[PDB]
Amino acid sequence: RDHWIHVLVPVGFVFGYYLDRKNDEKLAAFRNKSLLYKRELKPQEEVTWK
Amino acid sequence: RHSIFAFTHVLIPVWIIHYYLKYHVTTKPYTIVEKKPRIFPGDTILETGEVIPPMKEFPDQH
Amino acid sequence: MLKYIIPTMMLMPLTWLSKNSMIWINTTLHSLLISLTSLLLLNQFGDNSLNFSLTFFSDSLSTPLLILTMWLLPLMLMASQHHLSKENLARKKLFISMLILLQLFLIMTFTATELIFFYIMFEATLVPTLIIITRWGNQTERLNAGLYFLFYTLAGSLPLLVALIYIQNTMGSLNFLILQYWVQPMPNSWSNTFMWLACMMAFMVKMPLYGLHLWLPKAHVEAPIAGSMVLAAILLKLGGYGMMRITLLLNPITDFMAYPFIMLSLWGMIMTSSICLRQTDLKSLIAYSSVSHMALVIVAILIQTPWSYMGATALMIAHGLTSSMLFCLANSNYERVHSRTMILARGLQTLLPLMAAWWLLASLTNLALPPSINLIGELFVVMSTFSWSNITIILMGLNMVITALYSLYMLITTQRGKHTHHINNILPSFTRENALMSLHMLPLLLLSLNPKIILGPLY
Amino acid sequence: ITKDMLPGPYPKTPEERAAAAKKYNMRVEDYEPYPDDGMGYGDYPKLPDRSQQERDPWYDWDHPDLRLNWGEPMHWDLDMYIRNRVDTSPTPVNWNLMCKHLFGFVAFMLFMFWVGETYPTYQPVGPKQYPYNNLYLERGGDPNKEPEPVVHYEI
Amino acid sequence: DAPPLTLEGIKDRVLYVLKLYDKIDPEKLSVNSHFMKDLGLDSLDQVEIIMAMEDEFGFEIPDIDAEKLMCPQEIVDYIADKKDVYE
Amino acid sequence: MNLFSSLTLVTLILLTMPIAAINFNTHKFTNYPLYVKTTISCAFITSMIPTMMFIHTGQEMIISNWHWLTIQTLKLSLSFKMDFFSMMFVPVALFVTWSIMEFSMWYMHSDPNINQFFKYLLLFLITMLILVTANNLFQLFIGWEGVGIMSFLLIGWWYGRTDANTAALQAILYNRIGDIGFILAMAWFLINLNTWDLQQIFMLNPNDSNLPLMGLILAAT
Amino acid sequence: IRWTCARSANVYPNFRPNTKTSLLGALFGIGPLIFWYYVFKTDRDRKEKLIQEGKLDRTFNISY
Amino acid sequence: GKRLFIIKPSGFYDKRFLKLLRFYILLTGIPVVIGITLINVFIGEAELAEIPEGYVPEHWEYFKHPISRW
Amino acid sequence: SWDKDVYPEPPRRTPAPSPQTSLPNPITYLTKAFDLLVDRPVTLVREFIERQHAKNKYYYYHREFRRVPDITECHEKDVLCMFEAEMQWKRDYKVDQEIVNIIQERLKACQQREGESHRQNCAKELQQFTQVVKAYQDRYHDLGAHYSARKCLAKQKQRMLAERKATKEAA
Amino acid sequence: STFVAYLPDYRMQEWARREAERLVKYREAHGLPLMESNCFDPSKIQLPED
Amino acid sequence: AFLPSAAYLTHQQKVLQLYKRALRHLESRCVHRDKYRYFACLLRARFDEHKNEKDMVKATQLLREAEKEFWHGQHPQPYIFPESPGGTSYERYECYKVPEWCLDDWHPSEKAMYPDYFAKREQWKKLRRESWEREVKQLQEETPVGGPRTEALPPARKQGDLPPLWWHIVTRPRERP
Ligand SMILES: CCCCCCCCCCCCCCCCCC(=O)OC[C@H](COP(=O)([O-])OCC[N+](C)(C)C)OC(=O)CCCCCCCCCCCCCCCCC
Ligand SMILES: CCCCCCCCCCCCCCCCCC(=O)OC[C@H](COP(=O)([O-])OCC[N+](C)(C)C)OC(=O)CCCCCCCCCCCCCCCCC
Ligand SMILES: CCCCCCCCCCCCCCCCCC(=O)OC[C@H](COP(=O)([O-])OCC[N+](C)(C)C)OC(=O)CCCCCCCCCCCCCCCCC
Repeated sequence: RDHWIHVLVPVGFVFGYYLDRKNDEKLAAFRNKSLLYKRELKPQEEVTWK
Repeated sequence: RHSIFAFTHVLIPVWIIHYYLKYHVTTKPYTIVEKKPRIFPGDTILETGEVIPPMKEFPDQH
Repeated sequence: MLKYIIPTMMLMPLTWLSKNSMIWINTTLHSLLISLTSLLLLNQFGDNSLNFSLTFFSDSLSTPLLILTMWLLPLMLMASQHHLSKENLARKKLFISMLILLQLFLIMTFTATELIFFYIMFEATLVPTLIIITRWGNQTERLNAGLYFLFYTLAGSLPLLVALIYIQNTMGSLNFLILQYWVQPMPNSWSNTFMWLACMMAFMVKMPLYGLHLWLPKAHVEAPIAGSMVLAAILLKLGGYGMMRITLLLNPITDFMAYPFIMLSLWGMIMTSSICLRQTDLKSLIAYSSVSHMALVIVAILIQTPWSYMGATALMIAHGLTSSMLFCLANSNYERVHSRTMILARGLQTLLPLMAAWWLLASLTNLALPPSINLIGELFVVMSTFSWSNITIILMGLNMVITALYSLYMLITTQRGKHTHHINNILPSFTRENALMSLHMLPLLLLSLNPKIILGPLY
Repeated sequence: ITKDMLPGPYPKTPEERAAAAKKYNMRVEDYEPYPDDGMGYGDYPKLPDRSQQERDPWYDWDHPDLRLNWGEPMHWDLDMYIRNRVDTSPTPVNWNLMCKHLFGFVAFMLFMFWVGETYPTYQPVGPKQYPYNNLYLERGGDPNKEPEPVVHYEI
Repeated sequence: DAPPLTLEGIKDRVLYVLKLYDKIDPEKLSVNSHFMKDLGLDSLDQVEIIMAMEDEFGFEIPDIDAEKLMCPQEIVDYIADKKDVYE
Repeated sequence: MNLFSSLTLVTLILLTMPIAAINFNTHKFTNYPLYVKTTISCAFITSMIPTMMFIHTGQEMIISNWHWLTIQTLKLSLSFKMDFFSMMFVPVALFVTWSIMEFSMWYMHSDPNINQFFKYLLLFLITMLILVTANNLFQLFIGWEGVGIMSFLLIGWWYGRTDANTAALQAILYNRIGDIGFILAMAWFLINLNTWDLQQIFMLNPNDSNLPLMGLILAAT
Repeated sequence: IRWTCARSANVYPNFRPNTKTSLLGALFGIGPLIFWYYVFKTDRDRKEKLIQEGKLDRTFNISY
Repeated sequence: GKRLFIIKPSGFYDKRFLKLLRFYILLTGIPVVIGITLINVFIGEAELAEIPEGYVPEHWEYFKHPISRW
Repeated sequence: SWDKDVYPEPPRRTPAPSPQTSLPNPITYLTKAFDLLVDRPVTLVREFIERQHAKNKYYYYHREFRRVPDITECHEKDVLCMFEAEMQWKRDYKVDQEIVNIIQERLKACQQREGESHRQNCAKELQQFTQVVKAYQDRYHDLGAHYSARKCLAKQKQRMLAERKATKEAA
Repeated sequence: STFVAYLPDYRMQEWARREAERLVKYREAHGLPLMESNCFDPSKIQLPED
Repeated sequence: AFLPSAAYLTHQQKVLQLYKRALRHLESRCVHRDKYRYFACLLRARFDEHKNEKDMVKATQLLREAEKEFWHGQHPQPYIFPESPGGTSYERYECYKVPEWCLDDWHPSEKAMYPDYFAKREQWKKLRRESWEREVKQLQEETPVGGPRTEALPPARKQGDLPPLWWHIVTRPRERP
């Protein structure tokens, strides 16, 4: 491919979104524990949100 | 081509604005608020049929 | 906020690894991709801010400023790609790298959850603008423009940082998601008076306040126009972000202390409008108009009513766009005539009609023509200042005359009248120039249809 | 442009005064500066403080829209003294007489307006008569409170 | 509106105005006839002619150019230059 | 009942069509003044129809057809108030303007910028018709500044002549003083009546309203 | 360029602070500020003392 | 017919810029408005209904327009 | 459509059109022309779009938030529950703002539809608007641009002490 | 422009209508006041001594 | 006093200018032709009665009294010709006086629309640029030392040689473009 310099920023954005999606995993201290948004975990499910 | 102005510049705006006013503005409440028509003695309401009773005779002077 | 910082830090090698003739095209294309990507920040709720992580958050306030910043970078890149054609390629990449670093520090400034982080990168922004101002200018006074710009701002904030550290020893955390619930009222004492002064004076200098505005005209009549646009449009907004992030902690002592600041701002905005009425340079006139607009923003955030906050944010964004495009107009004129005198080149409507149209649109949007967002913000601030007291409207009313009187006059002597006979190098409209002017103008008109995205954090 | 092309400080002796006069390219005696009262004027020439409408309009000026030539030492307030601004044309009427006439006219008829306010005109009529206690309900008054029944009497 | 005029049209006009003047006899006039030399009038009569031409053509001639043009041919040349004839 | 609003908004949008027609041109337009004159004649007829309807019946309407924003309590929306006043004044202005564009076809035929001239006065007519039928005060302010700016442009039409520029700047100054009075009235109305619409202002009926009346007097001056 | 340089850049280097310049600067620099400060101040105390005692009519004032 | 000349500045560049602006905005505006009226005429705007018992909705199942939901 | 209680409108009373003179009026002819040329194709394209709507008919639901303990039962400097209390308070703030907005809409509609005698027949709407304006002014006014539930609770406390002092000093 | 035109219910502003459209529909059917001068419950507050 | 060629206005010129301005103000005073003719003949007879006065100082004082009564008895709004300065149409058509060098900036696709005009323009420009060195040679030897003493331009002294500094005075466009 002779257009390697034009796929730098989309690769960076993909990496940044992957890093952010890994970042909310460490912030699961109060998942399905808030006094206003709590609900029973449905069958065929494991988490309320990824 | 003689009547292209009276069709394109008039009729298409009428159809567009009537579609918009009939099925997007009248569905929203209190948008087209119209003053009620004045009611005079001796008239008759079409939607009810009740007649406003006749006004008392004039104490005439002329 | 890693989905926009990593694109910037990854575009940094892209402008370092680009070819000798495709730096501008690649940088403009990828910055416009980042500008489209930045629209995802508008996932806003009426109660909770979009808190991305521990050290990054963005409410309804900072998101329009971020969008303005990474929409402003490609406009700066187009506006500064003419006179740097004879400049060496390594220094061209240095200039583009400086602009990229300035954008990165700006986006990290508006989303910093901790106030210490916000301060640290808010004057990490000081290095690239100083470098650009001092190196890529066009006069001798740029050297002096590196002093008055610097030694003002730091002198306002080296107290402030200490005060911030004191809050770290008082509250225990300078995080803004915590301090909305741990805030205590400020008693009336001399110590709290000096804490208020230290927390206020840095962004008072950075607006600038009248009396402390001397760094603004001396740093604008000589800059490369990328520096002029970033200074006028987005760099002055750090004071507004400082107001709307700091004034939570400084209640209720702000109410019975900000009287001389409001007096200074009102009478100095009257003075600077009058100074605009008797100017000879385009750049100085636009800079003094910016001083008047930021004094109005100072009053708007100092009276602290919700209508005033809406008007302050709207006026900030609209004035940034208008001042950037006015500086683009002045740069086109200085490119064509190689001077900054207003009376030198007159009657350009006879020769340049589309630049005359852009001049007319700039002048109309400058004096707050409805229904533009400039009029929306200015009107909201007008009503809020009338709610603060009645007599203020008199102190507004004269200004609203004067802010029209120069705003057309600056147009008229530059566009209307008999053209100068001994000037003959007036080229027609380059497509790059008019594309930049339309890219400045069209969002300013478009935001009038949907103003609710730029109406502050409490719409 | 160099260090002796831009204007300098106040010239004191005749020799530096002549050097400043030939810097602006004018007459040596006609070049006279502002008094050094500390306002920071400098060696700039003092024009006789007239407007620019007074210039010759039929003369072939270098700048026709400004009636200004090339190399002339211009006014300290050229921006103030354009045609589109304050004008010092010789009026056919005296200025003090104009101010006196305008002030006397305005004050006289303002006083007459206030005098007519004190003593107004009217018609030889009585008050208008309205039914139902001068339209108490139609004025917006509450119906739960019964008004005082006032009637209008024929004559 | 305002049709262009040729040089012979303004020449007919200027000789008409000269012939309608009592001081000019209608026989001795020419394009190059000097007012003080060929006809021997005064300066006041020259300014009278200048005013007549100003009122006839409906525009103002400056006083220096009023006193500089000294023959009917000079008047024709100045009028033809100011109206820019033969377009 | 339904012919009313449709035909009136057709009058407005038919007036605003030729501006978009001249803004998207790729060629020199063949008889653009004839286009504007024919459009305004049809608009005059289309606006004369509800005049006959109202003088037969006596109907008054409010058309709040497009929402704009809701800030705190206040709500602003694109509302047209058509009563005896505005909807009676509109056909008279349309007739006068139609005659004036025909006379301008006669008069300004020797100017190469005739299309820009017609576009400018059509824009002035658009913002004036916005002014007359405005319901809330903000739309009336929009029309006010629109007619002011169009007056400034059409006075400084001949931009070479400096007397026109001075007259235009003088008119701008006096109109801005009037706008100072109008904005003071606006601010008092908002701060004491919590509204900008005419219906709420008329219903609340303030007593000590000397200050807004003085501001409106200054605006009219 | 000579006039534009003499208008701005040649004011301070030929300025000497004497009685006239300092008096004019003090008259036109701190005078109107003090005047507006006092006017707005006494307006604020009058409005506040009217509103704490309930005399100010704030029946419909809910937007601020 | 005495067809004279009027000297005017070159309007080719301004006309070319305006043509380029209009073409480049229409090149995406026409497909965007065509797609918008196609989803508004065929896919269909949603309808208001109350929440059923025992069935939670998705985070995107609270809005009206299909484009907003997407 | 819309609910008729939240936007109440009186029934329409239109008098009978009976001609007095013999001259016909063009309004009936133009109404017939409008019904023929304009209303019929508009109804045709409307039945087209609603028939295309009927094939794919999915629903969207109104989001509802359960009641949370308010700011009064929050331990001081414990953000984990005053965050929820502030969240609920901001949602109720928006709801109350829209309530005053809908009352203003009712008042404007009454004043327009009652004609020239609106000063008497819109007394009920004026009383409701005055009551809701006084309620909003007591509940939310003078909070400042940095409003929070703590400031609203402190203002409510100060108003309660003022009312209790007025009761005690006039008992 | 297409993104911000069809942005999904900015700050739940339209939602702020709908629940309000419910709420008055409640309290106009049971004789309750529209809004009350007390933002919170006046019986669940310990008034300080005077 | 201020002239392109002279530095002092002779008393005869001042008398003539007074006569012109006073008679124009008289015409602006009385509108009708018969009254204007009668009073113009009266003013001409007055200037003729004071024409035979060869004393310089007496004509000096008579001019001073005459100017004083002329300013004392002038109309506030004298009639000004529509093309004269101060008129209703002064510099109105100046918005279409585009200079010729804008034709330099034309696109080559439009320069072929008028081929003969552009060929004539380039040959005129060639004529001007070869005559430039000849005319600066003409001024460089005819001008006195220390620059010219008067602004009157010299003519062309040779057949075939163009007039010196001829371009920008002859290049101004028509007053009705
Ligand atoms: C642009 C140039 C001018 C900039 C002006 C900036 C604002 C002016 C005031 C800044 C003061 C310095 C920061 C103080 C922060 C205090 C925070 C706090 O909580 O204080 C409470 C503390 C209170 O003391 P404490 O908290 O230790 O005591 C415990 C509490 N009590 C009192 C109950 C026992 O205040 C202080 O300690 C003193 C504060 C005033 C400091 C005065 C000295 C500095 C004067 C200003 C110099 C400004 C720069 C001049 C040169 C510029 C460059 C040429
Ligand atoms: C010749 C071709 C004509 C067009 C042919 C194709 C279209 C045919 C007709 C169908 C049209 C589309 C369906 C109906 C319309 C859309 C329905 C809808 O809900 O739309 C959403 C809304 C309706 O309002 P809303 O109530 O939904 O808005 C609330 C919006 N929030 C909550 C986000 C604040 O918008 C429109 O309908 C758009 C109206 C466009 C026309 C008005 C233009 C105004 C121009 C001036 C702008 C500046 C004014 C400043 C001052 C304002 C007043 C203070
Ligand atoms: C944002 C902060 C930073 C600033 C710089 C930003 C840089 C990046 C810019 C990205 C692109 C632009 C984004 C913002 C776009 C804003 C516009 C937008 O999309 O609005 C959405 C709004 C959305 O409307 P809405 O909000 O009413 O719709 C409600 C939403 N739905 C449909 C889902 C119910 O669009 C409109 O309002 C369009 C209305 C119709 C089009 C206009 C018709 C009239 C045209 C004029 C006719 C003539 C009038 C008279 C003229 C007289 C002379 C003057």
